[PDB]
Amino acid sequence: ATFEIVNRCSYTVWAAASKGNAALDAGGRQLNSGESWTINVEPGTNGGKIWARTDCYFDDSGSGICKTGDCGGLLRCKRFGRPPTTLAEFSLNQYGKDYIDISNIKGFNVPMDFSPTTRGCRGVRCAADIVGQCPAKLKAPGGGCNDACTVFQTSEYCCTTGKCGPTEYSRFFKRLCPDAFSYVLDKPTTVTCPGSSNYRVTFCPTA
Repeated sequence: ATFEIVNRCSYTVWAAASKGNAALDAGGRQLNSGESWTINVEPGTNGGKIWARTDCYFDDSGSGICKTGDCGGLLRCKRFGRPPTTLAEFSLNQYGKDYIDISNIKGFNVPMDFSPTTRGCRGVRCAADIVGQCPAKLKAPGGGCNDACTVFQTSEYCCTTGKCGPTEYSRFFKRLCPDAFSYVLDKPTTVTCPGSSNYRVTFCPTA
C-alpha cells in the first residue's frame, strides 16, 4: 500500500513510520515545508503508525534527537516515538478490510489529516490548535500537549486494567478533536476501508 506523507506545515517535520518492532519502509525522513514523501507499507501490516517529529538534529549516520516523537534517536525509526505525538494508526488487510484512525492517546504535537486516496471510505482529521489550547498541566516543556497518562502515570489515565472512564483531560482532547481517540476506551472513531486501500497523511492540513 502507498502512503503519501505531505508536510503542509510552515516548519520542517521528520516523518516517521513504524509498527513498533520494525520500520515501515525506510522508517523516517525529513520533510521540509511543502514536501511529499511516498512510502510503501506491506499488505497485512498490523498496528502501523505514522507521526511527525519536530525539532530534530541528526548526524551523518542518522543518529540524533527530536523535541517530539523521537524514536530512540534514529532518523530511520524502528520503534514508536516519544510522546507527545499525534498518531495516524492503521491495520491493513485484516480479514479483507483496512482500519484507520487518529489518536491523541499519546498526546498531540502536529495537526494531521489521514485520508484514503482510493475509494470507499472517509478520512479522519485532528487539526485543531491543541498545543495552543493545551491545559497548563499537560503542556510538555519540550514542546506539544501531553496526554494525561504520560504526565501522571495512573491506572485511570493509562487504562491499565481495562476499566477506565473519560477524564477532564481526555475530554479536552475530545472537545478539540472529536474524530480522534482521546483515551484508551473512547468510543471508537476507526474507519473501515476496502482492503488494500492507499492513503495520504497530511501534516497541518488547514495550514
